[PDB]
Amino acid sequence: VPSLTQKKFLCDRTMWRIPFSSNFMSMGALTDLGQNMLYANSAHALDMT
Amino acid sequence: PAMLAALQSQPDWAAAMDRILALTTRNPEAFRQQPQANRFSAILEAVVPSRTNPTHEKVLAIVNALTESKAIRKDEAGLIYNALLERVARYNSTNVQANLDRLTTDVREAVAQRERFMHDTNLGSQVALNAFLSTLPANVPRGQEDYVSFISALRLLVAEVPQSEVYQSGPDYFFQTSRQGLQTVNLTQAFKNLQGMWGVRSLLTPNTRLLLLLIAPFTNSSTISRDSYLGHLITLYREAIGQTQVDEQTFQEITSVSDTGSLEATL
Repeated sequence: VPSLTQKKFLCDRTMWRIPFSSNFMSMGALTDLGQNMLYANSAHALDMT
Repeated sequence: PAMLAALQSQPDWAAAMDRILALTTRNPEAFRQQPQANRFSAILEAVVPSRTNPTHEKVLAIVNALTESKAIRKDEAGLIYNALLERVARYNSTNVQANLDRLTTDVREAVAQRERFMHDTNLGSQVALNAFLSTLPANVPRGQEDYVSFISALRLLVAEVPQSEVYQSGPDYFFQTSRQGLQTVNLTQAFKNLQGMWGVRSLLTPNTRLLLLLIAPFTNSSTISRDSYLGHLITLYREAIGQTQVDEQTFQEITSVSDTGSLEATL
């Protein structure tokens, strides 16, 4: 009888990251971008959804 | 004893504003390339240097001095250091925090005496001997006055062999060492058995013979003449020393050519 594929993606014990750098990568700590808003006593405000 | 405190702590500002400014020689293009985090954590240093607190350092510049001369043993500079710090962390003030500074910049400089202490052995060689020579009999022995030449050769020996040549006063009897090893310990209150032959022409216990053999090298035409025994022996001991040098080089040569062997037809 006809098929309507469903499809999922279990993942357990792993915390989705979103590393915050540019080439969303990992080239160190004090990651690229971060390094910018260093000295500059600047201030901001996220608001993810 | 200070740079050992410098080279145990304190990881400059001229060398920092000489590199950020790019005024070095080898690789001027060094500070420019670092991540823009470092270049903003080394520019705000040679623009407004951060103060320091030097106490520990120069206090560690005093401990490393004590334990190198000999007070506070090597294994106690963890109680001495804390005690000194806490004392100087109580009564501190421009008073003490300076009185240190002088102590630390003088103890490393007033080390010349210490150097002298080990360059004429004027710690246990001449102060002791020039004490023992004051315990000798009067300086007018009956027989001869070759006495003084011998007693001066003794001082010259002690002054020109810094190796150790310590002069103990191991109780009533002052005894001459020939080296820290001490395998020629001759008793120097037991040559009041030379205030006998000081002037004549088997009564010498080798102890006296040991002293003669010990100084002989440093005698020339001094103890002199055929002043008996004391004269010759000194000359014969010097002759034997020369022959011993000869035989020493000979034996090294004859054992480098190749077992008793040489030891027989050398001795």
